[PDB]
Amino acid sequence: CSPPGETASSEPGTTPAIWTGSPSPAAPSGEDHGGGHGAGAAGAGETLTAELKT
Amino acid sequence: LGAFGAGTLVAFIGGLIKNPWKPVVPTAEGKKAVLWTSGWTPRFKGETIYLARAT
Ligand SMILES: CCCCCCCCCCCCCCCC(=O)O[C@H](COC(=O)CCCCCCC[C@@H](C)CCCCCCCCC)COP(=O)(O)O[C@H]1[C@H](O)[C@H](O)[C@H](O)[C@@H](O)[C@@H]1O
Repeated sequence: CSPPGETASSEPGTTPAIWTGSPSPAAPSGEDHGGGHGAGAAGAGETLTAELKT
Repeated sequence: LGAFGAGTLVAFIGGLIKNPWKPVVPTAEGKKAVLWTSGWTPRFKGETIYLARAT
């Protein structure tokens, strides 16, 4: 016998969308954090960059 | 003799007998049996599983 599910001539398909993974709720109990600092404000952390343009 | 043989054989073989369908492997849809799940089964919804080449 042939397996019940085979063959699909119609519905050509579509290009898979760009994957957008989600942060792990199971593996991480919370949200992973980067730079550590006192940050006596709403929160900036130990990482702050900037690009000075012309 | 029949009861003792039954008990002894069952106690001998029950150590070996294991349920193939005990949900053990974690998955986004809760723990599932081993046969259903492989390394490609997302442990949590939306997990990224790269097709890593094995150098
Ligand atoms: C005449 C005897 C009448 C009794 C029939 C016995 C068969 C019915 C079993 C009833 C118990 C099932 C419900 C509770 C139990 C349950 O859910 O367990 C299951 C597995 O059932 C077990 O326990 C062990 C099964 C017993 C072996 C029976 C051997 C064959 C018999 C029928 C032939 C000898 C009798 C004499 C006739 C021949 C005469 C000679 C001429 C699955 O295990 P699992 O959930 O994965 O956990 C694992 C743990 O079991 C596992 O021991 C442990 O070692 C782990 O590895 C673990 O992972």
